[PDB]
Amino acid sequence: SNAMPLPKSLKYGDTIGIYSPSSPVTYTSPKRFERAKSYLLQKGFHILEGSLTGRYDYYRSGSIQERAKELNALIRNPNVSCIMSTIGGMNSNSLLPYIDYDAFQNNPKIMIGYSDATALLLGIYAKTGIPTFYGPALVPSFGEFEPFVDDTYKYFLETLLHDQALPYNIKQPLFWSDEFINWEEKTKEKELRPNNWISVTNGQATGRVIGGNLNTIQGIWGSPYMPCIQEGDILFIEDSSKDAATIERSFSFLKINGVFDKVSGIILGKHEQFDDCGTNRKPYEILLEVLQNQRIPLLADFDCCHTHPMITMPIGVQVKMDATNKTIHILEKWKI
Amino acid sequence: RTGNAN
Ligand SMILES: *P(=O)(O)OC[C@H]1O[C@@H](n2cnc3c(N)ncnc32)[C@H](O)[C@@H]1O
Repeated sequence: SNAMPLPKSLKYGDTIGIYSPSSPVTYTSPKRFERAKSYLLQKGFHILEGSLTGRYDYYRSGSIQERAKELNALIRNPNVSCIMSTIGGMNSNSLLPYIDYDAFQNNPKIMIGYSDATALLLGIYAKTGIPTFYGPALVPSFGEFEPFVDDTYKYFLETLLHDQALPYNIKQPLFWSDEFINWEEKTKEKELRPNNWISVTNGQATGRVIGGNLNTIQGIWGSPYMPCIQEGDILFIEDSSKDAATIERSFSFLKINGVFDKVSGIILGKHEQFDDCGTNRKPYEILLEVLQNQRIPLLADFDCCHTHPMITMPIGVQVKMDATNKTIHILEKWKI
Repeated sequence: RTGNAN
């Protein structure tokens, strides 16, 4: 395709602005927050704390208007190169009518986070056409103890800072964990589980990748902030810390919306701490029941979700997915 | 967590 507007690559010493569009994690998990900031500061970045850092409004950081103001102040700040959520929650979608999309279009930046921040990552892409990034949120991702935080950091640098020739191969992490330990304080080493991706349904697909957190997508679906899924797109979806009933609802939501009639392939993230409700079924097995007799190439257990470590994934750019050989390549520039 | 958060 034609060259398009893109954000500048991250550079050492750049300022990362952090904001809390939903849960007040900088108040409720202060140790992991302080550790995450120090991790990135020690690497040589600067952190600009958004205006709701340290504030507390129970389930949220502040009112809808306060949270929009926090994010817009970073969007409008020409000294900020990367805007990163501290954590998700449920309520990022409340901000969407109030975000300064024109200011973002005037001065594009790296927009990164995951889970509930999907509402904003997809909303910005929908309104501006600028690719956004499914990737680290400050406290869950960079507050992680060694060793996994170093793998997450490596992928973050490789995708956002290093120059990359195209096609850009996304390598499989060698080890993973989803253990529900070591949140504020470390009590033992997480298991270094040997890692694999899964070839659920063979084949290849090339298309624009669209998606993120599927639970969160249901809170923006149908609105101006949800990019239209187009014939040939690759669907990227993940859920984390849910159960079989919840993800069957979300998979059937996609099915009855015709999404599976359009997409050329599906990338499914790992499912942290999945509750199979006694069925012993895997998330991809429930998805495949929803798919019925429709064959779609499908690569599962992709490391772009709440499990550690986390890949940084551009959204809104052409990708090739090979479910038979379990490869993912990015085919279009996502940064200058 | 007791929550339904993402
Ligand atoms: P959302 O963006 O809220 O959560 C994303 C992942 O962060 C981890 N997480 C959030 N909050 C906690 C607490 N309080 N304890 C342990 N882990 C937490 C999970 O990995 C979430 O899926």
